[PDB]
Parts: sequence; structure tokens; C-alpha cells
Amino acid sequence: LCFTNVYADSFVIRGDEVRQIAPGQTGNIADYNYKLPDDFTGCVIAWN
Amino acid sequence: DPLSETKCTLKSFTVEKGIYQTSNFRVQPTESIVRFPNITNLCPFDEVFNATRFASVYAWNRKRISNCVADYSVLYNLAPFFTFKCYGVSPTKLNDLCFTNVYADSFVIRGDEVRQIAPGQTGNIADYNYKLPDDFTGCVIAWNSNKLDSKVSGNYNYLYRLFRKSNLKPFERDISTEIYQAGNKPCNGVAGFNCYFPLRSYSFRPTYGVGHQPYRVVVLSFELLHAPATVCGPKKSTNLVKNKCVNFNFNGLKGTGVLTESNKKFLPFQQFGRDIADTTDAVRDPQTLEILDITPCSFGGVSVITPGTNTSNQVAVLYQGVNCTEVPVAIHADQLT
Amino acid sequence: QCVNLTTRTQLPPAYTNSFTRGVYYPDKVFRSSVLHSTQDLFLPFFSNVTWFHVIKRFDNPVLPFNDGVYFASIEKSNIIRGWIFGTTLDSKTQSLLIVNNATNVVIKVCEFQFCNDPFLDMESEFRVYSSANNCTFEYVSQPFLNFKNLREFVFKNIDGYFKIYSKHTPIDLPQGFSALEPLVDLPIGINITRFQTLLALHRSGWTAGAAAYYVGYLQPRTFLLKYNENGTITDAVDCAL
Amino acid sequence: NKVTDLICAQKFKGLTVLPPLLTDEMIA
Amino acid sequence: LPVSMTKTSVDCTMYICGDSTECSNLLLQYGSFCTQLKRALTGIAVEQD
Amino acid sequence: SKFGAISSVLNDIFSRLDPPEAEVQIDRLITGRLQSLQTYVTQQLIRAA
Amino acid sequence: SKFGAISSVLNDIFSRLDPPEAEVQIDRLITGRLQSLQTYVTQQLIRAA
Ligand SMILES: *[C@@H]1O[C@H](CO)[C@@H](O[C@@H]2O[C@H](CO)[C@@H](O)[C@H](O)[C@H]2NC(C)=O)[C@H](O)[C@H]1NC(C)=O
Ligand SMILES: *[C@@H]1O[C@H](CO)[C@@H](O[C@@H]2O[C@H](CO)[C@@H](O)[C@H](O)[C@H]2NC(C)=O)[C@H](O)[C@H]1NC(C)=O
Ligand SMILES: *[C@@H]1O[C@H](CO)[C@@H](O[C@@H]2O[C@H](CO)[C@@H](O)[C@H](O)[C@H]2NC(C)=O)[C@H](O)[C@H]1NC(C)=O
Ligand SMILES: *[C@@H]1O[C@H](CO)[C@@H](O)[C@H](O)[C@H]1NC(C)=O
Ligand SMILES: *[C@@H]1O[C@H](CO)[C@@H](O)[C@H](O)[C@H]1NC(C)=O
Ligand SMILES: *[C@@H]1O[C@H](CO)[C@@H](O)[C@H](O)[C@H]1NC(C)=O
Ligand SMILES: *[C@@H]1O[C@H](CO)[C@@H](O)[C@H](O)[C@H]1NC(C)=O
Ligand SMILES: *[C@@H]1O[C@H](CO)[C@@H](O)[C@H](O)[C@H]1NC(C)=O
Ligand SMILES: *[C@@H]1O[C@H](CO)[C@@H](O)[C@H](O)[C@H]1NC(C)=O
Repeated sequence: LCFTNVYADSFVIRGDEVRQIAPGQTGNIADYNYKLPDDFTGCVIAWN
Repeated sequence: DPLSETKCTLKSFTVEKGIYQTSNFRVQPTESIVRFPNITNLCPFDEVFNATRFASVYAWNRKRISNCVADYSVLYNLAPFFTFKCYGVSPTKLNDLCFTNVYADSFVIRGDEVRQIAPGQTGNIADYNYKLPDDFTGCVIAWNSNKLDSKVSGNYNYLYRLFRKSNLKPFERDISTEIYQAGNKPCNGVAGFNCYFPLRSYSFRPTYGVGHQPYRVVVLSFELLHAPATVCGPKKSTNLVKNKCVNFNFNGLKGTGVLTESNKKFLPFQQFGRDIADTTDAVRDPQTLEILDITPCSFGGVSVITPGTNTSNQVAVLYQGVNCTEVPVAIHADQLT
Repeated sequence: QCVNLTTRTQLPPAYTNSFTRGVYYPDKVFRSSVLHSTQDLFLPFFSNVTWFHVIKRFDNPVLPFNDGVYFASIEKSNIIRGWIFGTTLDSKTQSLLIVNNATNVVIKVCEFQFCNDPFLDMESEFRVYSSANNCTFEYVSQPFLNFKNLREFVFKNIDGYFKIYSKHTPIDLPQGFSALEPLVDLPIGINITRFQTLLALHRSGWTAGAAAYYVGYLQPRTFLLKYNENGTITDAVDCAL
Repeated sequence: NKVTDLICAQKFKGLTVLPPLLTDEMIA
Repeated sequence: LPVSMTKTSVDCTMYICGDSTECSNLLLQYGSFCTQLKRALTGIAVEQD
Repeated sequence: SKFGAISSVLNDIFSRLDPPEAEVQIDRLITGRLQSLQTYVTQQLIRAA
Repeated sequence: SKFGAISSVLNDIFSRLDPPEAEVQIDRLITGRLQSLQTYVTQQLIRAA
């Protein structure tokens, strides 16, 4: 599939905050550092 | 203006002589009110979750939480994993809903058997020790217990059942330890073939793998009925307004309408009322105990009387079923016109 | 401690006909000038109800609790006091107990060392249970109270609760309609599979007043209820008669 | 005279009845 | 002999959704059923007269 | 009628579930109500004929 | 007609998979069969006219 543009948002978080980077999630990182919209489309890759 | 709305409804730039039904008018709400119970204590959540000395699967404890305030935000005081599945309700900050009666159950089970605590599952634990109904509403929480339920020789305080006469009805507890005879012979003996003692221990050893690790599980069972709602959540109240459009949240019931004093002979046990169309029509304020009648904001249809665009451009407007005094004057924006 | 009596005259239970009695409000919603349909545990219209009479005549048998109980009492001078509910009616299992004071009602649930014939005897004797094991639920409230008094009670035990509906009328059974208003909702949850009543007998052996009480059992049925201009049931129709 | 709250309940759900163009006097 | 029938009008949004706005937003995504229904009812109403 | 959803009122569906899952319930209720109103219109057309 | 579910026979589907999906498939079959009944009734009304 051919797309217009790709945005790569990179950050290093603790293990407990990994689930916070997801649609429909509430957390300190969600409301203070990084918020994802509900209609977000893409992928999230988190590795130790 | 009405002519442009007529053009948009007709999907044409020129309209002929006639009367056209364009849209509807309704008075848009102004303020917001919230009435919830007046209790101020906190629910015994911390006397079940931690529970140093804990329960077994075949004699699972049951706590009945009532007349308190429920704050589900204070749950992130444990190690992660916290599997956490709510059925019939979402937990994503939905602690803003009052509830009738809440049951709390708690037990330790094995690793691969945590999936068995769910409706529509068949398994040893599912049909021998604990079974949820098909249409269950509530939540299930699971977490690891290696740090607190580990012993060198393995703990024998934890047991489960493997053999019994038949399955279990939902929310049924079996404590019987009578022998289970299988083949043909009467048994009635302490041991022997077809003579089975219906209890087996877990024998949890830290040297085992993750799939064999003890998991501690708590199950919250909710109830929604025609009741005053004992348990509830931390939502602040608000002074109530009358004779004025207002969207409202009365003990968990959301609506929009004009709240007025009602003179319907409510009996002491009756909470709210209904009409012919099976809709709410009267509510009791759970802080002053006064019956209130609900009537939605004025609404109607609008028609545009116009001669042909080739003749003129001025129009007349007909509001259907309005007494020429209920036609709103509007302040800045309170109409869907 | 309880006493032994040998002044009883055994007699087979009598039977009579319940015409249209035993209709109660099934929900906590208000409806006016409406014909509604309900599907719940009711007492079928025109049914057998067992008749027990006390006046010597002394009857406190044990009766089952299949699904629910309809208890009527045509009475004067306030003989009947309360009830006991349980499975085995011994010390090994829990049981529920309701008694009326001179001006109070007390309800509590736990194991008992019941006698064979609990009873009450100006009264200063109350000989029901010889031992009070540890009890979970206790509750105290205002009293529930030619024959002139007609007390009607409906007892239900479903969904981990205990529903008591009651009605009182100043007057067999009278042919008429009278709905029952919810009065107690006590959430305990045992089986409750057999029950026995308690009356008051006073020494002259002993002399007991003329009292008649009626027992019936409920079944799942569909009913059509009529709500008048106010929220009062005026008539009902059984869709299975 | 021989041919004859529910209306309000129907109206509150969006179902309304429109009047005829010819009144009874005109038909008479 | 009967001649005329009662003229009725139906409001979509108040019947289907009621007092909910998000329901209206979803209802905008299901086509032009309401135009058809309103047009048919208006046709019947004119035919009566 | 519920048409297979969890309740017959929209506000309790929206206030008790996440938008991921409320859509199914709302869609099913909307489809049921649209079908009922369509049936009403068809019956009215036949009676008008 | 399966109407998009697993099998037309419902006694089979009630003894194959879990209640959470069996209820959904039974609901789908019920809706399809109700649609069939409505279509039959409407056609009968037109032929009766
Ligand atoms: C009403 O009846 C109850 C039931 O026996 C009485 O309660 C007892 O009261 C005495 C004195 O306070 C206690 O020692 C007993 O333990 C109570 N019984 C139970 C079962 O708890 C009560 O006294 C009576 N009179 C009232 C309430 O005025
Ligand atoms: C209510 O208590 C009775 C005990 O009297 C339980 O019923 C017994 O069930 C066993 C198992 O089938 C039978 O062998 C007994 O005969 C039953 N008792 C009687 C008197 O018939 C019953 O399980 C209890 N209800 C519960 C636990 O819900
Ligand atoms: C419904 O309630 C009204 C209000 O109390 C009842 O009307 C009263 O009835 C009593 C009994 O006959 C009269 O003494 C009062 O004068 C009535 N009040 C008024 C304002 O008329 C009415 O009877 C009730 N409907 C019933 C019981 O069917
Ligand atoms: C157990 O009780 C303590 C006492 O304050 C509380 O902090 C803790 O959260 C409780 N355990 C759990 C799992 O909530
Ligand atoms: C709290 O609410 C109850 C509800 O009936 C009311 O009786 C009481 O007066 C209220 N108290 C305060 C301080 O608002
Ligand atoms: C409309 O207003 C007039 C004037 O106040 C009043 O006489 C009449 O009864 C009203 N009609 C309705 C239907 O409210
Ligand atoms: C009185 O009845 C009880 C009931 O079991 C019995 O135990 C007791 O022995 C009886 N008293 C006498 C004196 O027989
Ligand atoms: C009531 O019981 C009697 C036997 O005592 C029986 O003859 C009669 O038919 C019963 N009535 C009904 C309605 O079953
Ligand atoms: C207290 O109640 C329990 C029921 O859980 C019972 O086993 C125990 O015997 C009771 N205590 C006494 C002293 O009877």
C-alpha cells in the first residue's frame, strides 16, 4: 500500500507506560507527554 | 435564510411556487446539573485485594460491598501484568456510573487456567470449581503471586477439584468431600480404584515455569436494577434548576429536558416513573426526595412558503403546532434553526 | 429451655379457595391509567390454600418453601407473632428468624438450637431457641402489626435477597381485590426450604384464642395488571386459567 | 356525533398529525 | 363510503436517536432514507386533499 | 425493543462502553428502528392506495 | 440459507462453538428469517389488493 507521508515518533519510556501509547488509554504520559488520537492509524513498536 | 435552506433541501438553484418542509426547530440546552447520593465514606476495597491470608478455589470467599463510594482509580498499586477484562462495561475511566449491588470474589488458580474465568468456557476449573454465567456483567483482574505464594516444599494450603457428579450452575459453591465412586463397585472405602478423593493440591514451586506460576484473581460482579443505587462514584453534585432547559445526570441516568414540580402520588417505595411509550417521565432527587416531571424542550417543524424564484425572493415561514408565543426569541445560539 | 405439652388434638389440614388474592407490585416504577403485562412468581387465581385453625387445638407444623409463600391470617387479639425459616432447623446450618415485640420487629439470621415447639407466652415468656450462635445480619424496626383483622403477607427468596410484601385490612377469605405494597427487602441468601409459624398461648393447661391462618405456594405466571388514575392496582387477569 | 394523553406521548416521539385543507364547514 | 385518511408526519432524528447528538452523527452516515420517507409521507398527505 | 443490544436506551449504551464497542450496539439499534419505520411507511402506502 | 453464519442447522451450531459467538450467529439467522416473513407478507398484501 502506497501512502503520502510517514511520521516516526520516538521516545524511551518505562515498561509500565508502554500500554499508555495506544488509542483509548489513560496515563501520565498520555495526558502529560504524548497523546494519541482515537482515530490514529499506523503501528507502534516498543522494544527493550 | 429560509430560501437558501429550501434550495439546499431541493438540491436546486431555482425553486417553483409552493410550500416546502425544510427542517425542524428545537430549543437547545443551557446549563448542566448533576445529582448523586450524599454518602462520603470509601468502599472496603483494600480489605479484599491485599488479603494476606487468602482463599482457595473450592471455597471461594464472597464480600458484599454496599453504601460507600467507589473509586476505581486507586488500583495501580501492584506489579504490572494486571490482566484486566471487564465484560458488559468498559473500565477506561468509566467510574462515573452508579451501581445496585457489588460482589467481590477472590481465588488463586494456575497459569493456563486464568483464561477459564470467562463466560462460554469449558475446563476443569470452569466446570468443577467456578463458573460464570453466559451474560455476565462485571470485571476480572489477575496478577502474579510468586513473591507471596512461594515455598520450598510447595504449599499444600491450595487445592482444587477434579471429579464430581455433574457440572455447576453459575455462582455455585461446592464444599463436599465425600468419596466419588466411578465404575460399578460400592466403594465406601477410603481408597481404591474407582474410589477417588475429589481434591488435588497445586504444589507451587518457584522452580516451575511461568505457565505453572500461581495467579491470584479477583472477580467483581455488578448489578443494574430498579434500585436506589447504594454504591456510586466521586461525582460532585450541583444545585438543581427548574422551569428552564437543562441536560442532567440523575443517579447515573442522563437526559435533557425541562424539570418541573410534579403532583403524581408516588408511593414511598417507588423510585421513578414511566409513560405509555416506556420512557422515563418522573424522577426522585436523591438528596431532597422530591418528585420531578420531565418534559423535553419545545420542538416543531418549519415550512417555507415561496413564490417562484423567477417572481420574487421574499418568503414566509410557518411553524407547525406553535401558539405564536412559544416561538423562541433566542439570545445568541439556542436554536437548530 | 422449652416445655413439653400433651394437650394436642391432631386433625387433618383443611382446604379453602383463594379467589383473587395475592397480587403485588412487582417493580419500583410508577405507572398510571395503564394496562401492563408482567411475568413473575404469583399465586394462581382460584387455587387451593391450606387452612390451619388454633383454639385443645394446637398446630405448628413445618411447611415447605418451594418458590414462595403466601400467608394470610384472619385474627383478633394479636395471637400470631413471627416466623422461622431454614433448611434443617438445627445448629449445623444458618436460619432466619422474625419476631414482633410489643412495639418492635426484630429480624436476625444465624444457627440456632431450636426446640421442638417454639412459642411465646401480659406476656413475659419467649421460648424459641435455647442457644444463639454467632449471627451475621440483625435488624430492628417498627412493628408490622368476631375476627376483624386480616393480615396478608407474601414471602419471596430469589436473586440473593428476601422480599416481604404486606397488607392489612379491617374486615374463609373475603372476595375482593387488594394489592400488596413492598415492605422489606433483606438480602441474606440461604435456601430457606421449610418454615414454621409462631403464635402466643397463655395459661388458663393453656387457653388459645380463635385464630385461622392460610398457606399457599406461588408459581411462575403471566399477569395483566390494571393501574387506575393513580398508581393503585384495581384489577388483574391471569393468562393461564 | 356517532363517529369519534396518547396524542402527547406520540408527539413527544416525533409522530404528528397535520390538519386537512378543507374544514368541515366547507364540505357542508 | 370512506374518502380521506389521516395525514401523518414523522421526524427521523427524534424517533431513532432522541436526545443524543452522537447518534445523529452516526445517523448522517446511513444514506438518504429520511428523504425517501418524508417524501412518501408528503405524497400521501397531498393525495388525501 | 433491544434488537440484540444490551439496552433499549442510547444514553446508557454510550455512558457504559468505549467508542470501540458502542458502535456495534448503536448500529444494531439504528438498523432495527429504521426497519420498523420503513414497514410503517409501506403499510401506509398500501392503505392509501 | 446461512445468511452469513456458519450453518443453517441451529442444533448443530448450538453444539459446536462457544455461547458468545453462537448467540451472535443465532441472532443473524433470526433477523434473516424475520426479513423473509416480512417480504412474504408484503407480497401477499399486494396480491390481495
Ligand atoms: C424486643 O425483642 C428483642 C428480641 O429478644 C429483645 O432483644 C433482646 O434485648 C436484651 C436486652 O437488651 C438483650 O440482652 C438480648 O440479647 C436481645 N435479644 C437478641 C436476640 O439480641 C428486646 O429487648 C425487646 N424489646 C425492645 C427492643 O424494646
Ligand atoms: C439446601 O440445603 C439442602 C440440604 O437439605 C441441599 O439439598 C440437598 O442436596 C443433596 C445433593 O443432591 C441431596 O442429596 C439432599 O437430599 C438434599 N437435601 C434434601 C433435604 O433433600 C441443597 O443443596 C441446599 N441448596 C443450595 C446449597 O443451594
Ligand atoms: C386518586 O387520588 C385522588 C387524590 O386523592 C382521589 O381523589 C380523592 O378521593 C377521595 C376519596 O373519595 C375524596 O374524598 C377526595 O375528595 C378526592 N380528591 C379530589 C381532589 O377529588 C381519587 O379518589 C383516587 N382514585 C382512586 C382511589 O381510584
Ligand atoms: C492493602 O491495604 C493497604 C493499606 O493501606 C493498601 O494501601 C493496599 O492498596 C491494599 N492492597 C491492595 C492490593 O490494594
Ligand atoms: C445529604 O443528602 C441527604 C439525602 O436525603 C439529605 O437528607 C441531607 O440533608 C444531605 N446533607 C447535606 C449536608 O447536604
Ligand atoms: C394561545 O395563546 C392564547 C393567548 O394567550 C390563548 O388564549 C390560547 O389558549 C393559547 N393556545 C394554546 C394551544 O396554548
Ligand atoms: C421435651 O421435648 C424435647 C424435644 O426433643 C425432648 O428432648 C425432651 O426430652 C422432652 N422432655 C421430656 C421431659 O421428655
Ligand atoms: C383442591 O384439593 C381438593 C382435595 O382436597 C381437590 O378435590 C380439588 O380438586 C382441588 N382444587 C383444585 C382447583 O385443584
Ligand atoms: C459461629 O458460626 C460458625 C459458622 O461459620 C459455626 O461454625 C460456629 O460453630 C459458630 N460458633 C459457635 C460458638 O457456635
